[PDB]
Amino acid sequence: SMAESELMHIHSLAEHYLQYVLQVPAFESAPSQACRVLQRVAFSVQKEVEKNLKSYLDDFHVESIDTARIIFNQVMEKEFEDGIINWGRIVTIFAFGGVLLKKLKQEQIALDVSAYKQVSSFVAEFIMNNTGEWIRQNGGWEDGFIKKFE
Amino acid sequence: SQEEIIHNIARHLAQIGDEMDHNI
Ligand SMILES: [Cl-]
Repeated sequence: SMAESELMHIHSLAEHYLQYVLQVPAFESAPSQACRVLQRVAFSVQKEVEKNLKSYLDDFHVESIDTARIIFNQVMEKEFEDGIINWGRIVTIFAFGGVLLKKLKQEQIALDVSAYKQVSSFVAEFIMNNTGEWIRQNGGWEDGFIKKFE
Repeated sequence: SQEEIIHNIARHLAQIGDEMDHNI
């Protein structure tokens, strides 16, 4: 119930970050404060990664949403192996979701509004299943996340 | 080496996340 709502809030955050990444309409409402902070911090990471891991990223292809989900889950499983969760690492999850979605679109003639939906879903599931309780204990998105990153 | 790739990405991301978390 709380966990259900928590998953749905993570999903909306992921959707909005990935829409931002594909330069696609909000058009319903203005981003919340947490959305804006997330877009700023997660994008700085996407940028740093794509810049400084370019050689590593070039040595594989994301031909499918199926495969994006696979590479994402294995990179993420290995990242969080030590069991350490913090706000900074949580930001890297959104960012890598973004790196792959952008990889997917550059290899597709046209991905559909559906690709970014399916990616937002697997991003959200990982964050929720791996960090959802931690987020809940550390002030959630309005206090925790925003006060951490101004 | 796919291992080497997804290993080096994972570690860089943990490193950049941990850096982010302690930034001032
Ligand atoms: Cl949802």
